[PDB]
Amino acid sequence: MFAWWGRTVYQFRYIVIGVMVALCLGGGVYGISLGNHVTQSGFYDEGSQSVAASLIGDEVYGRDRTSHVVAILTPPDDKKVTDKAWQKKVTEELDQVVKDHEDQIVGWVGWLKAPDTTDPTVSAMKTQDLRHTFISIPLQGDDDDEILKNYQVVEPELQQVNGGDIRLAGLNPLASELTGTIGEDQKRAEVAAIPLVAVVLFFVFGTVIAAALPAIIGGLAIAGALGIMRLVAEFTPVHFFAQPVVTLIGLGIAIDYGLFIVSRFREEIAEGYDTEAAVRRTVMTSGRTVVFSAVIIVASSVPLLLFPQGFLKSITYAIIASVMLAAILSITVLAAALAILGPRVDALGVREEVERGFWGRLVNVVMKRPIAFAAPILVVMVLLIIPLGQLSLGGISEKYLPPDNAVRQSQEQFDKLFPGFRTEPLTLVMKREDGEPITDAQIADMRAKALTVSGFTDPDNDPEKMWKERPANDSGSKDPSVRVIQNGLENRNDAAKKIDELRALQPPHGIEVFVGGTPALEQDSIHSLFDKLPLMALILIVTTTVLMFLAFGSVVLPIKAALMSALTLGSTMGILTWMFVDGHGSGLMNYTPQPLMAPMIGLIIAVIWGLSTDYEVFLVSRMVEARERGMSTAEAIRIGTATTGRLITGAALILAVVAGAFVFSDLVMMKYLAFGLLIALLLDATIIRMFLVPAVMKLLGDDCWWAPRWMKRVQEKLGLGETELP
Repeated sequence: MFAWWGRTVYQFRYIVIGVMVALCLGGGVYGISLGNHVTQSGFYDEGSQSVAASLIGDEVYGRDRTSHVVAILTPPDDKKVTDKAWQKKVTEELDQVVKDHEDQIVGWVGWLKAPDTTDPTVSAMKTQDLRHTFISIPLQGDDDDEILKNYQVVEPELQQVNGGDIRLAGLNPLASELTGTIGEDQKRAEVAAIPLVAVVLFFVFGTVIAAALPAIIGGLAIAGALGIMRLVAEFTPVHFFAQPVVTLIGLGIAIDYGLFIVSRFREEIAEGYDTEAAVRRTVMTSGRTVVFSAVIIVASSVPLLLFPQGFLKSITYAIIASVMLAAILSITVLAAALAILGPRVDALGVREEVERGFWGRLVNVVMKRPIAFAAPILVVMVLLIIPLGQLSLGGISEKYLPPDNAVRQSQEQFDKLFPGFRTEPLTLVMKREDGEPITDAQIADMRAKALTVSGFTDPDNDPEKMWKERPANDSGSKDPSVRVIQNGLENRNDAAKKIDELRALQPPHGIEVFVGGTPALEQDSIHSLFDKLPLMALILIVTTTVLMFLAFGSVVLPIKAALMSALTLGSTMGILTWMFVDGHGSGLMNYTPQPLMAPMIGLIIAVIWGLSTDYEVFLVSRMVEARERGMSTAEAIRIGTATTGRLITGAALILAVVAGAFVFSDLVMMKYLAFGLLIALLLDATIIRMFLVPAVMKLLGDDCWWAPRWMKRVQEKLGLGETELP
């Protein structure tokens, strides 16, 4: 197989170098148009019942724009707010803002337009102290992103009201700073880590071209990845955290892939055959190695397709495109580029034997007492997977930002004087058939059915006042064919129980019950994730194990690899749990202990499983190819793992630098992911490969291979069994 590829690839070097760059610069420049298009809202499971209830309710009554952006006004000099002067000034400023930006807002409404009101809806919104009062601004928008952009437009003067000492609250400021933190963090990463990423791999090489090549190809790969998944975005909206994660994954993985091939080609040109033969056997081995690692990681990541959450789909598409394009980038153009480079690789300039001796003696002292080198780490790793039991999960909120932040502080201050204007109630949608008003008793009978259960919010202290109709906006389409009511579950820890009891309620004659609302919206997501988790885990195990069995003929290695990766996964996620849901360190790292998001764990399990498995197979490719040189396993272990230690450690440190750069973020979730990758890589690099692979490898003796031939022949006739060089 791959001999044909080498024999045809040294033929075309200049042509390939031209065409690949000429066709990928299109995506490189096309990524800006991706930078234009952004979506933010999709986090909930699209196919559940709460989303359908919300959709039909939004159809019947429209959307309520009272909670988009909220400003807290405080008067200078501590003056009675009921005066005329300061109120006149603020109304002047606000109606000037209203007229100046017509399309963004509808206007302003609240207490401050009511001099002497009677109804305790806006007079009671004024604090008894009369030193803070909030007045809301509804925003005209077609959908979510249009509203967010309109609020971004109206930022300057709407924040520059009076002296500028009024604070802004609501969902829109939170979303705006959430999406601004992503850009700030991306700028910080691309300014800080990239120099370190380049110089670390430069020092281990002391070379110009050999150090520049991994970055040169990683940038092209990520540019193509954004181009491809933007082309996808025409058929499916892509979320905005797809911007930093594509960097976070692709940079490291593409640099790793290029680094392996560069190292092999250089170590083979320097010692063995000439340029062409060395590069063709270099592709012979490393091209299939990196291709197998890429197919393993895509097979491990595609199980995320099960979850219907949109941003998960976007992340999966971006990462699979990134890695499968980096694979073909590394195998195709790199071989020809190095072949035409020839002696120019290390000629640019600015230990070998001592380093190989240190590695060999470390391996031998592992062989001194391999079981004593594995039992303590085996015990401590389960000791580290213990703390996952106190795990708790929840949705996104305003506490996902550092407490020192201005918008978070303002939102927290909003509830200091306004107790119950920020409510998240549970909704009961109706299901009417005829389309004209059938009966007026249905609201009463559903009220009684809800009354069959106790433990709910009865602030009015009236048996009937509970469960009132939703405030219907005039712009909505009032179809008398579906009815919505609302009220709030008090303690959101009993939200699951209340939702279960309410969904179990009687659906009346011709009436079908629905349960919407933000608690149900954020609970159906976690329920769907926990229901689709088992098949996700089953495929993540089986597909990866079988696929990595096809790389090399042995069948024992997949078995050991499966539980070597799964236990590392458990250990790193347990360390993350003990660190975050308990906030151990927050005090110093400026975040808050809070439950993690539902989809983040589902993403992280798959991604770290893929990373651990691919790093392990990168290490063990030499381990398995060394034996069929006519040697036994005792020499093969050292032969495989001696020269590999120089390069994988540098690559691991590169990904560690990228993750550490992402650690300095503001959002808690990117901190979660970055620490997860740091801990998983640090474990699998420092301790796992260094005292666990040989520890079980020698203990398994020469039995390590024991490959049945009835499947070994199938392994052979795929053409990819060429693990021996002539």
